[PDB]
Amino acid sequence: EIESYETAKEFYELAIKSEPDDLDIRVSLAEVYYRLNDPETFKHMLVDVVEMRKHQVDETLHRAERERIERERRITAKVVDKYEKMKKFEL
Repeated sequence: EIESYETAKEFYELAIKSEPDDLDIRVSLAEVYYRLNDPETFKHMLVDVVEMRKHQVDETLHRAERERIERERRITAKVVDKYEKMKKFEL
């Protein structure tokens, strides 16, 4: 979230080194590799994520407004922020 993508990669890899079982961690390194512009390791991670996701789906088959408003409000703040960034990018 801070865009300190090197430090993001460092702790996501430490998370895999400690618990390699969660695909949200795997997907997160894939997104960080995409942001770091590393398409070869990104493609390998995507293939592993997709095959293990197929395995999770197969295994699982064989085996609020008060909060929602703040999600929406955050999105509206992000829209306004990026629109004023666009107003600067136009110049």
